[PDB]
Amino acid sequence: LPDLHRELINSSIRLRYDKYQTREAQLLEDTKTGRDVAAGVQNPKSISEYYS
Amino acid sequence: KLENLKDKLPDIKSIHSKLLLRIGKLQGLYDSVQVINREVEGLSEGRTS
Repeated sequence: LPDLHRELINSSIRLRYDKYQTREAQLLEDTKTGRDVAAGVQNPKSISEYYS
Repeated sequence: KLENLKDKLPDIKSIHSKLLLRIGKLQGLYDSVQVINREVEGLSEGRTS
């Protein structure tokens, strides 16, 4: 028994640590607005012609 | 889809020009009436024929 006992605790601690880390990562990802992704477009000329 | 818009500029352009032509004709039509009405006034005010 005790070998499994002091393995379950390690697994659970690690699980919660990853849960925290992934919450952090998701919240960091969600702040990137559209303009940031769209700043890299190649040719603005055709776009401006289109919209005008 | 935002990258490649040079290939979709023509069609819209066409419609635009087409619309313009239509307006022109309609405008012309109104101008036409604005002459004939005037001529009819000519017949009413006395005799000028």
